[PDB]
Amino acid sequence: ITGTSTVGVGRGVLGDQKNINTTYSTYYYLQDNTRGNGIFTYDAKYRTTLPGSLWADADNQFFASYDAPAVDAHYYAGVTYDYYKNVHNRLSYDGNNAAIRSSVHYSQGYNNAFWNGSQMVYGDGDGQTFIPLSGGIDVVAHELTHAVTDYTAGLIYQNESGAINEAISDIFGTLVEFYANKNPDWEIGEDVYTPGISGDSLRSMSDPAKYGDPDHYSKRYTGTQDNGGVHINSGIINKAAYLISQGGTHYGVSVVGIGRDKLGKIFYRALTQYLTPTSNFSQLRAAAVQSATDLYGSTSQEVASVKQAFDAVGVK
Ligand SMILES: CC(C)C[C@H](NP(=O)(O)CNC(=O)OCc1ccccc1)C(=O)NCCC(C)(C)C
Ligand SMILES: [Ca+2]
Ligand SMILES: [Ca+2]
Ligand SMILES: [Ca+2]
Ligand SMILES: [Ca+2]
Ligand SMILES: [Zn+2]
Repeated sequence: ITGTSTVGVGRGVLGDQKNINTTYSTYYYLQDNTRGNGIFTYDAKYRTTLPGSLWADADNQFFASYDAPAVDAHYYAGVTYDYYKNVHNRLSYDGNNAAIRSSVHYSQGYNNAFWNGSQMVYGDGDGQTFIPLSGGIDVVAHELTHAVTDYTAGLIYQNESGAINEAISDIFGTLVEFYANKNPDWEIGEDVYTPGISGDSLRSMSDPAKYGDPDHYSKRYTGTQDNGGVHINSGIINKAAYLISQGGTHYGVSVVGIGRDKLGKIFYRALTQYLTPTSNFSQLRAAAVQSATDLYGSTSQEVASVKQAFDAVGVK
């Protein structure tokens, strides 16, 4: 909407206060004009018709319980935008400052979040498996990264290409979490998963097997559930990425860590220059090796570490 840029204040899902960029025209809207062609957050009002209505507030204060998922969807979309722009010189998900749209309060008891081809969508959870999912910065960045993938490599959402698609979202979700630097870790969704159970998460990149996901190609799922295991087999690539960054010895194969920033550069280049809609795990290895070669040179530690990491997870 047309209006003047304003700064509201509110409380997110976890009870933390933050400032949000809003727009004033009669109401204060969750419309941040400071980033690209805007970040827009909508109320789906417990229904499934999207996007719903652009979030309107009378006083620019967002401290109501109902406001919390909107505050976080809006704020964390801003952090994710900043990560892609500042770290990768990418302007929004399409590279041309496309407006970023999110809806919260989607459906009832909805234990998921997704990119629907056009926008991000967040359930509130059922209070048992999840609380409102926009409360996780890794979750928000995971969702926006699906948009980045769709505009770039275009990895088809099934089988190996789909598991790479998933891993890319977990990798960048985690790198954005580190970028914001509040309780960062290599776990996925810990801030919004199972409020009655401490210390767990939906997935682990450092040890995927702790939640039953494979950490080696020989343990891959080959059935048809979950689009051929896209949220399961992502563990194999998540583990490789973790090893590239942090190092370790895994099934007897030692990997020299090169750090998060270099991991991000290598995978961003692979995603945007080398991967295609049908890339499989072997092709991802080749893309990562080539990307590291471009960035650091064929004889570099970085290239050697990429090879070690894929070796460790059984991907040739
Ligand atoms: C980071 C987490 C919190 C959310 C993450 N959501 P996602 O974006 O991967 C779910 N997306 C999804 O299933 O896509 C399917 C889809 C395709 C095309 C259009 C619309 C939807 C996830 O791992 N969902 C799976 C959760 C489950 C089912 C394992 C509990
Ligand atoms: Ca208010
Ligand atoms: Ca964390
Ligand atoms: Ca995390
Ligand atoms: Ca928990
Ligand atoms: Zn996903």
